[PDB]
Amino acid sequence: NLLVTKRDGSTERINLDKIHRVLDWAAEGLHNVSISQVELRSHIQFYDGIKTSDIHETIIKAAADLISRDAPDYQYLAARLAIFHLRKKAYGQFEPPALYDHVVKMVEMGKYDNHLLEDYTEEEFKQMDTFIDHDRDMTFSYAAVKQLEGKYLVQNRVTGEIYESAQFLYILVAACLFSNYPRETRLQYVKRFYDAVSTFKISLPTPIMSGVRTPTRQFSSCVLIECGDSLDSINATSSAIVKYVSQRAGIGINAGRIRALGSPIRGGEAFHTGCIPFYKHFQTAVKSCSQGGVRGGAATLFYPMWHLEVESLLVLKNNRGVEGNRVRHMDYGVQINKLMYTRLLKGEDITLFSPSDVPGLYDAFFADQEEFERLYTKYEKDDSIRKQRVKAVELFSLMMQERASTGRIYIQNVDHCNTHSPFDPAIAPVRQSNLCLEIALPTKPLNDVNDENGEIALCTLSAFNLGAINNLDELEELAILAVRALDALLDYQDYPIPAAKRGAMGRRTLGIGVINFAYYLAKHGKRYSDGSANNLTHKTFEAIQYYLLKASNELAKEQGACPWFNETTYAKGILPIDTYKKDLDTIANEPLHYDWEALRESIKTHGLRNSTLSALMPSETSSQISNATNGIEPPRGYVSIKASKDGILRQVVPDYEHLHDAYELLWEMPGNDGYLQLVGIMQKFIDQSISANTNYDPSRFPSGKVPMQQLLKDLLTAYKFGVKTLYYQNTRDG
Amino acid sequence: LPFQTRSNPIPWINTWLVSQIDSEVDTDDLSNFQL
Ligand SMILES: Nc1ncnc2c1ncn2[C@H]1C[C@H](O)[C@@H](COP(=O)(O)OP(=O)(O)OP(=O)(O)O)O1
Ligand SMILES: Nc1ncnc2c1ncn2[C@H]1C[C@H](O)[C@@H](COP(=O)(O)OP(=O)(O)OP(=O)(O)O)O1
Ligand SMILES: Nc1ncnc2c1ncn2[C@H]1C[C@H](O)[C@@H](COP(=O)(O)OP(=O)(O)OP(=O)(O)O)O1
Ligand SMILES: O=c1ccn([C@@H]2O[C@H](COP(=O)(O)OP(=O)(O)O)[C@@H](O)[C@H]2O)c(=O)[nH]1
Ligand SMILES: [Mg+2]
Ligand SMILES: [Mg+2]
Repeated sequence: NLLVTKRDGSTERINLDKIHRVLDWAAEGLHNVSISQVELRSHIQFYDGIKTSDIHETIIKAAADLISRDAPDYQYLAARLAIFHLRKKAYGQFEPPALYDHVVKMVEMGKYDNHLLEDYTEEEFKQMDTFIDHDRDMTFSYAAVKQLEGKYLVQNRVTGEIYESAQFLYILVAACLFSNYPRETRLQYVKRFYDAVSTFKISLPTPIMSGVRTPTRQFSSCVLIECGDSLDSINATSSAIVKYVSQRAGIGINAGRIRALGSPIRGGEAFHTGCIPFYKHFQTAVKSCSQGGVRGGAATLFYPMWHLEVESLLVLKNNRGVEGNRVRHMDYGVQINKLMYTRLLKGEDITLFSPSDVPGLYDAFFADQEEFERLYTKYEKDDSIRKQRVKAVELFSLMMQERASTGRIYIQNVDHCNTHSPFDPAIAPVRQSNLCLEIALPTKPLNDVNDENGEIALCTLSAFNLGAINNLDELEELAILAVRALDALLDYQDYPIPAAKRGAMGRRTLGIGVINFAYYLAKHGKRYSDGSANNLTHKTFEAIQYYLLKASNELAKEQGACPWFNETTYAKGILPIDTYKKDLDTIANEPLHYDWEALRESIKTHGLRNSTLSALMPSETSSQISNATNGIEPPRGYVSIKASKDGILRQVVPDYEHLHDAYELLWEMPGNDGYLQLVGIMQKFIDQSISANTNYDPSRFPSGKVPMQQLLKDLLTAYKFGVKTLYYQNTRDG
Repeated sequence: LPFQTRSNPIPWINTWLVSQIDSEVDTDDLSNFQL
């Protein structure tokens, strides 16, 4: 006799048959699910006047938490329930409106960008509505749908009001990016790129997913800012951070140029307060805002290992100190080169300098490795220069110790980033990396927020779904669609900082990675640890780079190479297959299958539309859309628990029922050698870097403690095979 | 078997029917390396 409150405000008598019908629909065709389980696990507390929208959200939560190894199909039952709820939230019904009627209302409300109506006619919009297959919303998993409604679908960040559905996001991201294409082939690409992303061939990053169709145009995931040793640069760096974190960006800061504590200022007119007070200023710049209301602001700061304050900077996240010399809420990347590693192997010392007391030592540290060793040993002997010697064994032990406890002390081998990079170190060296240590692009410090001379490195991302391809030659067509869509994005979006637009338009750097690599190895019956995937990884990532280079090479023929292409090593006719670290020849014997010499000639002749193309990012959130295993990392378990704005999410590995034996889970690995070898093989072809993780299980070691010997041996093993950067250090606890 | 194969439609009924860092370092072992 009690009443439920419908979505339109009216009421009617409570009828459990309505709930049975919904669940029977959502469980249709699924194996080993239970309508009764979902209803009983809901523990739904009825009361007179209970909202019908709250009732539905309860059974979604209940079905979502039933995702298990024994019942993996709940990932689809909860997804179908969640899509149904999301259709009502934005449209009030199940069937979405016409593409034109929606864009009209949305551009009218200021939620979409104005250009959608100007660049496409109503006859063109109706033609793309025929491309849409709204039944592809029934191929998502629950983790994918929660990331859609939580982060990607256009919504109000104060109301929580959901405005669109999934297939509209895809078709409009395709529409906006190719909106500036010629009309004889425009809709040809728009359909093709929509099909590629809606069938999970290509993965799009968070800012493209949540941005491309909205008024505010910023879709670059990574922003790299270099800071000079002046207040004007520090002020400029701070302003740029604030602007970019507010527009969906993760910052990489290079504050290594700042002179050390105690150094003279204006010849002794002032005493330098130190780096840490400025690091604190960089932190408040990052934490002042949110990344477009999608996630929180984050940044990683870089400094050379030989900096004078290096022992104080390595412990900045360490909670065992006073707040004055702690900057906990930023990650850090220690920059190391061959000479630093040599001092450890020989048990010698490492001399620390302020960059202001060693002329040319900083720039040589990146661009000229020989010039660095000359100046370093020279200044080490000079008794007039302020220095400080530390045992290399002690400095390395402190670094890895702080890396182990926080998990966020990263490593960047600066020599590898320049000796094996797409850039000429003498013209445009790589001096830093980004938040997740997968981006390596040139930067020049700023003297003002609008300083035209400085360069801020931007990189736009996307990923190839390795589990969705059946032949490596599908990448040729996929690299064309991906590179074209991203290069068009560079002209389509806005730039809050002039120095950043300069780098983005000059070099046009892209960062295309891969997802579902662990599921890819399972399909080929290979594993991380044993090294059985070495030749398969070599064959795979050769095709990824070849078809990416080829695509940008043809796009260079069509619209001209990037303005600053002459600064790349591709301009000199140098390919990744030349500059890679030769130690890879002892861990993989797979031969090159594609015609690189013809590609070398064509790049010498026509150039590249993009200075960089490939970079392997973690894809923490974006990979979940295709229910793929994130990036190149092995899944934590057959059912992984991943984070969400609402709560926790259960994600089943792809094709669990047929491949649970083929997977090698994260903690089933004996050590790091097999993984790091695969990363080293990948790095042979990747233009930029890889967000390489190191993992350690304390229970696998005597006395339950992880030895410093193993942490350092793995770190040297990574350098031996040309690994550019090191990301997270995962330490088990269970 | 008179009926089609089927998974348990009420799986909930089964609950009622059955009951630091080892900091030591060895440089000589690390010296046996070539970067
Ligand atoms: N009379 C009812 N009593 C109890 N629950 C109901 C009733 N009708 C529907 N439900 C449940 C079933 C669904 O899982 C959930 C959402 O139903 P839904 O059909 O979206 O709401 P609604 O019927 O008020 O909106 P709409 O008018 O769009 O159908 O509510
Ligand atoms: N082809 C289909 N596509 C989508 N849903 C379907 C389909 N066939 C059956 N259903 C299910 C989904 C809904 O749970 C149910 C009908 O939804 P709905 O219009 O909300 O009816 P209802 O039971 O809520 O009655 P009312 O909305 O009139 O109160 O049937
Ligand atoms: N008054 C101050 N107190 C603390 N630190 C300062 C002060 N002024 C500058 N710094 C820091 C910030 C820079 O990293 C560094 C030099 O700043 P900068 O603006 O380049 O000085 P300057 O150009 O006036 O003289 P110089 O560069 O010769 O020391 O010292
Ligand atoms: O919490 C985050 C995670 C990532 N990123 C940015 O996204 C890039 C790649 O991260 P990933 O692909 O894992 O994120 P996704 O786009 O998949 O959410 C990083 O370099 C960061 O610049 C960020 O700003 N905040
Ligand atoms: Mg209804
Ligand atoms: Mg100065």
